[PDB]
Amino acid sequence: QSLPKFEIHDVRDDPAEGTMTRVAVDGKLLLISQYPQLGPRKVDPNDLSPQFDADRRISVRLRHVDLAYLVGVCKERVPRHRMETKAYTLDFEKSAQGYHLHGKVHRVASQRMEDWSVKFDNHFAVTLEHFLESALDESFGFRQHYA
Amino acid sequence: RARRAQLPPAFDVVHWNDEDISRGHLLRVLHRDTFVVLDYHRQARMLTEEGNKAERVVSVMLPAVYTARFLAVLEGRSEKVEVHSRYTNATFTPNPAAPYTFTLKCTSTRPDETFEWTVEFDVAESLMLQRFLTQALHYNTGFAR
RNA sequence: UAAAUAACCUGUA
RNA sequence: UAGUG
Repeated sequence: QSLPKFEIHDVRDDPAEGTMTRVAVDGKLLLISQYPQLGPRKVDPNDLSPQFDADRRISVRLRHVDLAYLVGVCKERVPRHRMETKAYTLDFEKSAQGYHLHGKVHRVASQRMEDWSVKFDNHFAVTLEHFLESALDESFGFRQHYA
Repeated sequence: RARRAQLPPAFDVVHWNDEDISRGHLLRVLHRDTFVVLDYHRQARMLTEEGNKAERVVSVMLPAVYTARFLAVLEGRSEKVEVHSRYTNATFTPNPAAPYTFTLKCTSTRPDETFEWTVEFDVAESLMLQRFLTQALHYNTGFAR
C-alpha cells in the first residue's frame, strides 16, 4: 500500500495471458497476489483506467513461520516447502532457473479452486531472494522499535 | 500496527495441538532491553472455541551475553549451550535427527516442583531464531545509531 | 492501483 | 504465596 513490495508487470498483446504479480509484506506477513489483465494494452500514458482486473485477482496471505520456510528453500535448508490452508494449497521449490510457486489457489469472490502456478526465473529469482531474505530480518520490528 | 511498533521485537514459535492438548505450547522469543526473553506459553483451551488460546507458564529471562553462544550453536560451531538460574536449567543443542533443526529443553521450578518442558525447532523455526538473534546482537552492538 | 467478512493486550515484583 | 490500567 506504501509497503515493501515489488511487482512484476507482464502485459501481453493477448489480454488473456498478461498478469501483474505483486509480492509485498506487512510486518511478519507476506502477501502474494496476482490480478489478471483486463482487456487490451493501454497506450495513453494519460489513461488512468484499470490495466489489470482486481476481481479475478489471486490473493494469498502467508504466515510468519512460512516466510521463514521460503528462505530455507532459497538456502537449500529445505528442498521444498508445502503449506496448506483453507483458501489454497501451494508449494515453493528451487529451480535451476529460479523459483516455482504453485498449487491450487482461488480468486476473490470464488470457491472454485483453480490450478495455479507462478514462476520466478533468472534476474527475477534474484530480486525475489533479496525481498525474502529482507522480509525476514525486518519482520521482527527491530528497526521501527529503535527508531 | 500502532502497537507492534512500540512493542518488544519478538517472534513466536508455535506448536498447537487441539487434537491432544498434551503437546500444546507457544514460545514468544522476544528481546527486551538487551534481554533475549523466552516465554513458554501453554495451551489451556482449544482453537475452535473463543477466548485467549494461550496461557503464559514460565518466563526465562536471558542475559545479553547469551546471543553469541546460542548463535554459536545455531551456526554449527558449538555442540550445545547451557542456561541456569535459581528457576531454570535448560539446554539448546543440535537435534541429531535432521540437520538444521534444534531442541530446547528447559526444566523450570516454581514457588519445589520441577516444571519442565521441551520445544523443538524445525529447520525453519531455527532459521527463524537464527535471524532474530543476529538482528538483536546487531542493534545491541549499536549499529542502528 | 491495495485488501476486505472482528478478537496469539503488556508491565509490575 | 499475590495483585492492576
